[PDB]
Amino acid sequence: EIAQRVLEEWEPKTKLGRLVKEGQITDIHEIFRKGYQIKEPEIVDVLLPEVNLRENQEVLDIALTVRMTDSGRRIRFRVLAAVGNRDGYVGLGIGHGREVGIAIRKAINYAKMNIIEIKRGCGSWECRCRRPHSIPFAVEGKEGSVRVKLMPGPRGLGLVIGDVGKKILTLAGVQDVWSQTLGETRTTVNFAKAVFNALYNTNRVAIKPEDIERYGIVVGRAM
RNA sequence: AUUCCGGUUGAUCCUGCCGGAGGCCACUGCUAUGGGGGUCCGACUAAGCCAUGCGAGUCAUGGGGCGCGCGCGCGCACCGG
Ligand SMILES: [Zn+2]
Repeated sequence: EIAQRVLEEWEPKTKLGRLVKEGQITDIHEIFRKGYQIKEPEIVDVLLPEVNLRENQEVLDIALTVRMTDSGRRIRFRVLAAVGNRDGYVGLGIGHGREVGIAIRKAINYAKMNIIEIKRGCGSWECRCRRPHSIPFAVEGKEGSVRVKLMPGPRGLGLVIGDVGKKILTLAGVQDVWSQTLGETRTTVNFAKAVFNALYNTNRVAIKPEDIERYGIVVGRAM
């Protein structure tokens, strides 16, 4: 379809982009757990073509900030945006501009560059299935004054959390969760970053080879 | 649904309080077709005052006796329980 449409008019600037364009890197999971740097959004546009669909591109927050000069007030726009494959890959970005379209575009680019993969499972006392509809164990996240704690829930319990957390977890591929919070949750940037870090910290919990089949743990895409 | 949103600045992050948004009880405005079930209706102020009528009686196989009809049968009150 549009693979030859996105790959033909792109000239790589970095070495990872060249590796991807030649064809030696072929799956999304081969770019993560090395010390690789990602400085091109076309890498992710090639390896995850689904992040380009407009239904996977939630725009979260738009703010208008002012800088004083003796002439007048200089206005700037700040846009916090979210991107994600709905099967375990998420990204969060912030973009500034002298107008709104420039800021939105820069936010989506920086969201594509900040892509992470997460782990999923069941882990609940009340469901005990082995299907990756939630997170497999409770996790913590912090940002500024905001603290977030996520806990696994049973099937059909849909996303008991604020709306920013709702959208981020929906772009993550998670469907059931309980939550607790502390701090200035009315500041959208800090709440969003704390939930992002909570989702990241699923990779920081040590597990034994017997837990992967008890909780149905899946790393990245499922099936 | 183990949930958040608005408000102190030229703009920002915090603390902290006020408000919204849910449910139950009492008074109340506008409006109102029909059935069923139920442990609903002068409790909050004055456990303030009350006109009238009803809310506790029964036994004639405990006793004597009066009346009405043919010793018997019906009825009334009295003593007694
Ligand atoms: Zn489950």
